[PDB]
Amino acid sequence: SVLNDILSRLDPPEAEVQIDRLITGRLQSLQTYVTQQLIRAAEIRASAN
Amino acid sequence: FNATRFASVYAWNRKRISNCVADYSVLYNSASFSTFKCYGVSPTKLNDL
Amino acid sequence: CFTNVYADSFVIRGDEVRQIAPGQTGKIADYNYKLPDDFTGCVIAWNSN
Repeated sequence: SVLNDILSRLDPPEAEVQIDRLITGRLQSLQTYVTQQLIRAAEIRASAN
Repeated sequence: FNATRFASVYAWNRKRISNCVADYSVLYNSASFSTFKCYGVSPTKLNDL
Repeated sequence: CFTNVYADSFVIRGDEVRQIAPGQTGKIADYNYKLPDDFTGCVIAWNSN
């Protein structure tokens, strides 16, 4: 789960298949967080109104 | 690497190496025909860690 | 249809077949003939034993 360890241990063409899955997981986490924040913001806006 | 007798398959000899400097350039250069395909790490000089 | 075609010819022994592959680098190959990772085309070995 450490980027430098992957880079400092594998040559590029096999490091790519590891970097890709790390990227997919982190993108999924960010997307979930953003969606929850949007819903929470909508509720807060209703309360402020 | 350079020895006289090698143990059998069913009773394989295990050797422990520690507390020294391991230059991996000699193994790659000498007897290059010897298979040197590696798992998890890259032998392409990325073995110096 | 293709823009252009490049043909390269040289003699390589059958023991050296495995090292001459797209993206599979080897010491003797790395100092003589290196293939790009994103190489497109075909590699053919013709029988001249």
